[PDB]
Parts: sequence; C-alpha cells; structure tokens
Amino acid sequence: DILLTQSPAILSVSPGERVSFSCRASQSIGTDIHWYQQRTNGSPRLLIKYASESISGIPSRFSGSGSGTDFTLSINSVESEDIANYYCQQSNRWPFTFGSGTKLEI
Amino acid sequence: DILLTQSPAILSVSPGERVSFSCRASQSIGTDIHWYQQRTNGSPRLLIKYASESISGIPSRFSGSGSGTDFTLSINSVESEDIANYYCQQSNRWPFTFGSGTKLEI
Amino acid sequence: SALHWRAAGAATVLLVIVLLAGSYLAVLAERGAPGAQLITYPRALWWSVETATTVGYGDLYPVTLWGRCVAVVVMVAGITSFGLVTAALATWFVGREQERRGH
Amino acid sequence: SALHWRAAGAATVLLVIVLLAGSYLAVLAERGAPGAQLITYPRALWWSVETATTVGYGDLYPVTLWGRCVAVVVMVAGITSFGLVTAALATWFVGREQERRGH
Amino acid sequence: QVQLQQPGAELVKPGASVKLSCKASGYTFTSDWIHWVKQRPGHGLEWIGEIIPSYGRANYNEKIQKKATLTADKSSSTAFMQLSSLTSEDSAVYYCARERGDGYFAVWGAGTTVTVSSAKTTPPSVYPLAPGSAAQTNSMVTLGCLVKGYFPEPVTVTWNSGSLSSGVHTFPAVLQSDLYTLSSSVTVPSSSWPSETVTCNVAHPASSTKVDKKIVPRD
Ligand SMILES: CCCCCCCCCO
Ligand SMILES: CCCCCCCCCO
Repeated sequence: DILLTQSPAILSVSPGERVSFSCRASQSIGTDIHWYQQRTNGSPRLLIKYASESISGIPSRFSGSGSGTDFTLSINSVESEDIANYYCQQSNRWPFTFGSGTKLEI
Repeated sequence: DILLTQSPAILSVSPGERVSFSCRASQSIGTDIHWYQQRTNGSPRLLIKYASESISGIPSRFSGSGSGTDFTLSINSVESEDIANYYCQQSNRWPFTFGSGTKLEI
Repeated sequence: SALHWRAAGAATVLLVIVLLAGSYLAVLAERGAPGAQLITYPRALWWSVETATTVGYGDLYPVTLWGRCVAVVVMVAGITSFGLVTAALATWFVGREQERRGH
Repeated sequence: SALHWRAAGAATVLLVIVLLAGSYLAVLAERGAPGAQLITYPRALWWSVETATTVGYGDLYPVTLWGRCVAVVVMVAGITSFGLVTAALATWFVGREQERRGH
Repeated sequence: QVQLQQPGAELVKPGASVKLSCKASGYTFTSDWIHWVKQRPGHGLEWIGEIIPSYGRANYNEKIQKKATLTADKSSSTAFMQLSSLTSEDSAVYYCARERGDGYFAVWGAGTTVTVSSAKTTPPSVYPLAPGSAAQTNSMVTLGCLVKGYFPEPVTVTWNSGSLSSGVHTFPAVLQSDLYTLSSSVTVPSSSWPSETVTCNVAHPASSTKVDKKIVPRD
C-alpha cells in the first residue's frame, strides 16, 4: 500500500509570495497523484488531477508538477482565501491513499 | 522529474593532475547524461555526450564514464584553460534537467 | 461482399466489443487486490489493446484470477481476429491468382 | 509480378513509412508528459520496430493518449504487414502445389 | 559560422513584457527542437521550455511559474520567447540552444542579458588609462580603459578589435546608484608600445553603441 508523505505539516508564507507543498510516494506512481483543498468545516475540493492538470473553476494561481515519487503543488502569490489544509491522493495502485495533509498559514 | 546531484560543488587540484567530477541521478537513466563546460562570461559548451562519447574539437584530455545513476567526467592532466563550471544534463525522461554544477579550481 | 471479408469486419466489431467489455471487467476484477495497477478505465483500455495485439510491454497486467481469465479472452479474441484477417487476405490472393492463371 | 507479391512489397514500403512517421509522432506526442521516455528519435525508431513486430520488450512505451494512438497504428500496420506476407507465402505454396498435382 | 544569433541585451520595466529572438543558421532538420535556458547571475542553468518549429508545438517546465510563451517563424528560421509581466526575479541571461531531437544541446547562442528595472538606458564613458610620467617599466607594460556610468549590463571590451587577447583582464562591474562601472587592463611587451598602437573597443548592446579609445602615452 502506497504511503504518501506530506512534509512539512505546516507551511507559513507572507501574502503574495509563491508557495510549494510537497508530496512523496513510497514507490514510483507515474503522475497518478491528485490534490485537494479543504477549508475549515468544508468538504474536500479537487484542485489538480494527475499531478499537473488544471480543473475548471480553480484559480489559475494553482499549478502542480512532478512525476515518479516526488510531487509539488504550487500557489503563485498566496492570499487569505488559500488558508486551508491540502491533501494529495494516489490512484496508481489499489487501494487509493491520502497524504497526511499540509496546513497553509499566512 | 530526475534530480541530478553534482557534489562537491567546488574542486581543487594541482596542475597536471587527473580530476574527476561526479554526477548522480535520482533514478536510473542508462547512459543518457551529457556534460558541458561554461567559462566565465561564456556560454555552455558540449564536452561529452551519452556519458562517454567524445565530441570533435574537444581535447582528448576529456573523457566520461558511468551508467545507471552514477557518472564521472575526467580530465587527464588539468591545465589553466580548464578553469570553469561543469554541468551535467540528462535526457532519459522528460523534462530534461541540469545538475547544479561544479567549479574547477587550480 | 464475400464471406471472409464479412468475417473480418465481424471479428473487428467483436474485438472492439471484447476490448471495451474487457477493459470494464479487468477494473472490476482488479480493484480489491492490493498492489493492482489495472484499476482505472482509460489505462485498462490501453492494456486491453496491448494484450489483444500481444505487444504486452509489461507496464500493465492483471494480478487476480478473474483479471487473468479476462486477459485470456482478450488474447484469444485478438489473436483470433488478427489471424482471421490473415486468412481473409490469403483467400483473397488465392482467388486473384486463380483468375490470373485463367483457371 | 503477382498481386500478393506486390501487396507484400507495398506493405513493406508502407510499414517503413509508418515506422518513420510513427517514430516522429511518438516523440512529438510524448514530450510534455512528465516521466516519458519515448522522447528522442533514435530510440523512438527502435521502439516502433519492437511494436510493429510485437516483441515489446517493455524498455520503451507511450504514456500519453496520443502516443498510445500512434502505437496502435504501428501495431496494426506491423501485424497486418507481417500477416500479409504470410498470406502471400501461402498463396505461393498453394499455386505451386496445384502445378505439382497437374491441376 | 555562428549557428544561433541572439541580441546582447534587453531592458524591461517591471510588469512590462519582452520578446527575445533567436535566429538560426547552419544545418536545419524538421526534427530540430529549440530550447531556452535561464541563468540568473551566480546561479546555474534552468530549462525553461522547448519548441519544434516544423510543427510549432511547445513544452514548458512545470516546476517554475510560466512566464514564457514560445513561437517560431519557419521562413526566417527564428525562434521567439515572449516573457510577460516581468519582475526583478526575471532578470538574467537567457540562452537558446538547438537540439537535434537526440537529447543534447550541440550548440548554444551567446545569450541575451535581460534586466528588469525602472532605470533608464545609459551609454558608457570610456576613459584611457596610460601610466603616469614617473612610473618605471620592465619588460612588460600595463594599460587599460575605464568604462563607467552605464546601464544596464552588459558591455563587451576588446583590445585592438580582438587581435589582442593575451594579457587582458576585464573586472566585473560594480553598481552604484543606478549606474555600472568597470575597467579592463591589457599587458604587452614594453618595447611594443606605443610604437604599435593599443586600442580598446567597448560595445554597449542596450544602447546600440560601440566606441574605440586609443591608449597613447601621457603628453
Ligand atoms: C470471464 C470474465 C469474468 C469476469 C469476472 C469479474 C468478477 C469480478 C471479481 O469478483
Ligand atoms: C494518429 C496520430 C496522432 C498524432 C498526434 C500527435 C499530437 C501531439 C500532441 O498533442
């Protein structure tokens, strides 16, 4: 079962700067990684699919990169609305798994 | 995305000695590694291609070896003209990537 | 149209059907098996094509009993269809050579 | 020359064409996809030959939708060409056996 | 001959955009790819993206923010990289390189130095540097030229139109209140000068200027 490590657990950045969330897979999973955003009390929301494909309705400020075992979610010029938890999820091998998550703090 | 590590960052040798630059790939890339030389203010120049194939116009003093994840660029009897930065670059998997580079110091 | 030409298209239709259902069934059979990779429909359909053609790169394959059974039907359908086209092309050349011999 | 012998060479020419364009298109389709290995022309041409012949060692293969589509045309061209040679060789033996039977 | 031709420099105001060019020559194959690499001062090489002119398809580095757009003109063999909404982080040398679709960069351009700044372009003032009247000499003599008050970088300094390359040092420029300054020195046998002239040529790309300065003994 693929283990997804999201470290650091908390990330602090100043308004408008570029931020990067990390996600490492215990084995190689191609680009079968997906990113979600979950704000306080809300339900998860798909941000990026397959490591770098954008989802309609999601700010162009969000992008993803990576392949194999290392993946990154980036936000160009973070803003208050981005404050939330971010999770990664792989679908390369059964069963699907989630990362422990990373909180964004401004 | 393949990570190329070039360590040490700086290399010191005495005139005429044999020197070796190291390059390690985060995963196995066969022999798809290429070496470049960049002197102060100049543009990069191809020295070795595919880990060990010599380029015409390049001193026979330059050679390369390795395969998989470990690669070496060697210079038999270094001389002043060799003072420069040396970079490696892989073309095994998209996107192509460069190493951080190593400076030769005599 | 001649029989052999009918069987060809037929096999092509049936093969496309086997490929589609095959992709659907592989996912159904593989999900539940830890470590399985043939678990989403798009790549499963690619897997079915590389199985029916026998190319089998090895990037994807079934690890479960039922997935392997599904794999066998796909291999047999592919091998049979492509072999049926060969036989159709053979019957066509044989007939043409008969004419050319004024036979 | 007889038809089947013409179709053989034809398929050989077309196959060589598919192999060449196939190598060119695979690189075009694969570059841009992180982790892709079918991204330089020399090895792509080797990849196309191991695909058309169905050997598929698995050292190289497409990971993109368009690369896979290109792969399918190559597999189909290869399987069809080689199967067309089999059918040509069959029509040739059948004719010779007819003579040998004084038929 | 030079296979990739790039403009020496470009000044750009923060927020504005610039379109760098790369004219090619020599052997060309529909299978060629043109790459762009970014090098910030003191840093290493960073792949930006690639393009295949014969098809016009382009790919970009996903790990970095996309501030580039690649296009090409098949008729004039020219590759273009449109950089938009630049900030000081985008200041650097941008090289273009040709790849035959086989993985390595056989040839590179000289690179375009891009500077993101509000300051204005300013050609340099070139002053001679001949020894003083009370300076004793040996079998060798040292001369130079002072290039100061210019913006932005860079400037190229040659001696005797490039014919004089042995014994030449061009020191890195220093920035002081929106203007750069540097010096270049040359050392020739004492007997050779001033019977044989010594001149320094100074080109400043950003302002399309190039000037000469003969180094004669102080009167
Ligand atoms: C011959 C095809 C059989 C498909 C069976 C799927 C069963 C799902 C796993 O229990
Ligand atoms: C059937 C062949 C299609 C080739 C398409 C290449 C497209 C490049 C990627 O966008």
